[PDB]
Amino acid sequence: SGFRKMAFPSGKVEGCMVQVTCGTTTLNGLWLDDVVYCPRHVICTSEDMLNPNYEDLLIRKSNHNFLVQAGNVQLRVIGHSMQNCVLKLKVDTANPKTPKYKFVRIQPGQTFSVLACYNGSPSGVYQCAMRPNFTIKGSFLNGSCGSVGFNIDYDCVSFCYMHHMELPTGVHAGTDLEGNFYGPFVDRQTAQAAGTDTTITVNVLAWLYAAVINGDRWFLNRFTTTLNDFNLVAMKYNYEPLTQDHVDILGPLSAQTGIAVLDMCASLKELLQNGMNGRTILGSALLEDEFTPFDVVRQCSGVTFQ
Amino acid sequence: SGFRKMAFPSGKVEGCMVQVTCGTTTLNGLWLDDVVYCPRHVICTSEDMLNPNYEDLLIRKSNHNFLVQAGNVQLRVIGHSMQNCVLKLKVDTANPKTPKYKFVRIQPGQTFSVLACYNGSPSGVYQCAMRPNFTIKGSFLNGSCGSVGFNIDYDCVSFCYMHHMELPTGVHAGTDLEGNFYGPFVDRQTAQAAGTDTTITVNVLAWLYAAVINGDRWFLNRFTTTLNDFNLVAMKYNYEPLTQDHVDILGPLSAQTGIAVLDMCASLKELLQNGMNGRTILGSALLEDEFTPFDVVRQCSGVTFQ
Ligand SMILES: */C(=C/C(=O)N1CCN(CC2CCN(c3cc4c(cc3F)C(=O)N([C@@H]3CCC(=O)NC3=O)C4=O)CC2)CC1)[C@H](C[C@H]1CCNC1=O)NC(=O)[C@@H](CC(C)C)NC(=O)OCc1ccccc1
Ligand SMILES: */C(=C/C(=O)N1CCN(CC2CCN(c3cc4c(cc3F)C(=O)N([C@@H]3CCC(=O)NC3=O)C4=O)CC2)CC1)[C@H](C[C@H]1CCNC1=O)NC(=O)[C@@H](CC(C)C)NC(=O)OCc1ccccc1
Repeated sequence: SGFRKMAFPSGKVEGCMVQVTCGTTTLNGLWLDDVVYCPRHVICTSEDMLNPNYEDLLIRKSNHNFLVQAGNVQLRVIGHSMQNCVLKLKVDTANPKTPKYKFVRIQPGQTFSVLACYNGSPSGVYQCAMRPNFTIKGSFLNGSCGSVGFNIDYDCVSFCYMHHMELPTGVHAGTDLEGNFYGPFVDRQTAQAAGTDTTITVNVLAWLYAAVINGDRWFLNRFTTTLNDFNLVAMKYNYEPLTQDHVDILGPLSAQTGIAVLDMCASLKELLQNGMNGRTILGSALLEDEFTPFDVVRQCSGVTFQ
Repeated sequence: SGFRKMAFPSGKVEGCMVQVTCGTTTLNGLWLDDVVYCPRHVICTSEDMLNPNYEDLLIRKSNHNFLVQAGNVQLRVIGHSMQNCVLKLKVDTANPKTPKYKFVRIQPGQTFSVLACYNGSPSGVYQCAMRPNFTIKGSFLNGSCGSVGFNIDYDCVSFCYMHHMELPTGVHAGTDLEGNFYGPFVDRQTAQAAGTDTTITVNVLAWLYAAVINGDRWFLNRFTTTLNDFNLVAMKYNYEPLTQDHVDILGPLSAQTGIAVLDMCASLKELLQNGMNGRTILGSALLEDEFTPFDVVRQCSGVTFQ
């Protein structure tokens, strides 16, 4: 038993990380087949980043202005092009460790693993949710851009995130692997607001179910509620509104624990209105919203990867 | 910026995981050079585990009673022996993906990465501390035994943990890779007590320093204290007593933040005595003790692995 924030094994993605240098900027790139993907802002100087004209900047760059290194081997760059906010560097060699993979654009509230890298060398792995406001709360230092996020379905890596920025609030922003930002952000060093950060209500409910499965139960009260009633309390606390879709997704956990979803809502409502009274749930003193229903089922069925 | 519980990249350890079956029990083994390490209780039936005589049980087992599988390839077992609570299975093939590695026995309060596995297939990676009472709080289901914990120093994997058991309190227990349990536990299905679980005071202080580095500062008060004075307050809250060794270890963070360690102690003391007043620190509503001074420095310097 027990329940922890857990990242996917990172082996398949480690084999795809490289170092991309242009001028004096170095960051990470993702090397799949004969293409290297990295943030287009590799082409910027510190001065450029205040207000870049990427199209004009890229025009000054040739294939040979891009240095790609895998360990100690230099890849030859035979083509380059800008897709939205990502630069695509064509090389003369297919990565012999390319896993089976997809590019996917994930939905708010979904989770994924980040392999944080510096100089194209993996540093560490942690779990992130795409928050409702299209930021993540990660751990990113200078040189970490180009680090990716991903999910694995058995042997298929689904890439969903590439790291580009930190906002003034200290949270993080980035693109899918087609170079389209999550959220209303742009790859420019200017003040940018993410909206109000709402809580992923369905995720909190899954975690409460997880808690019940791991024997955490003080919080289970004797009330039930309605979808509309709970949601009037959700909005007050900046919780995402709950839908029958969400109820159905929680269906397996509800069916396993024997707790109707609307009963768990009633218990969550009282949690929201009365706080935790200095207690903890699965080892936390606040309500956790970065575990999907899938994340908890995974960790109750013992799904493995190959 | 930002600060997260982060596991080491798991690629080098993934290549060492195999499946070990004996009779009808299946669990994980670690395949390094031409040896496979796994918990000796692979040789037990469900009935055996109530009171096993391992020596008598092992006597009935031959080399051929052990099935070792790497993916779909069966390794041939040419020798077996019991070292403490681990079984060592000699095979006719050296693992071609054996990384550089060490066996180390870690100290209480230190941290390490767990690669949770089932059927010799990696499932996920998370970070654990060897608590002062020699348990860990992990996420382990049936079939997860033989999963290992490790640290990486650049290219060297230091193996320090193999998973064996869950205690009645829901926490986890296991051995070093020489098969010696951490703590007073035995590989038998009987009620076993870990003592009082104390908090790793030095770790909490490192995390408070991390918080300061990431801009969390309400908790910084105007008091200082003495080592003996703080420790009189530590013991009351079941905190580990703080020593000049601990002070020195925090020296780099103290020197970077400009906060004397004893000032941080005074702030921690008031945190302990007055609680958090519904506030949070680095996104948590309680005091975190599973980040070592090394874990926070790592995440402030951007150390990478190769
Ligand atoms: C992600 C990636 C990124 O693009 N950068 C760019 C800046 N930086 C690299 C710096 C490092 C210092 N510097 C420099 C570097 C190098 C040399 C000289 C030099 F002056 C140099 O010679 N070399 C190599 C190696 C060293 C050497 O000796 N010889 C060489 O030839 C150098 O490498 C200039 C370049 C790294 C970051 C970040 C992600 C941030 C969030 C997470 N933490 C972050 O910093 N950059 C951005 O996000 C940035 C994108 C722009 C809009 C284009 N925006 C941003 O987030 O800014 C706000 C911010 C920044 C930091 C913290 C908080 C907020
Ligand atoms: C770690 C490892 C471990 O050794 N075990 C042993 C028991 N279990 C395997 C079971 C599973 C059910 N069962 C069985 C298995 C298989 C077949 C038939 C069958 F009846 C079978 O035919 N096969 C294969 C595959 C299936 C098939 O169709 N054909 C085959 O041939 C089978 O595999 C009997 C064997 C898995 C666990 C755990 C770690 C615990 C902590 C973390 N979660 C845990 O469960 N075991 C222990 O820790 C245990 C060690 C003993 C002291 C020796 N002690 C313990 O923790 O017990 C208390 C406890 C247990 C669970 C939860 C909480 C507390």
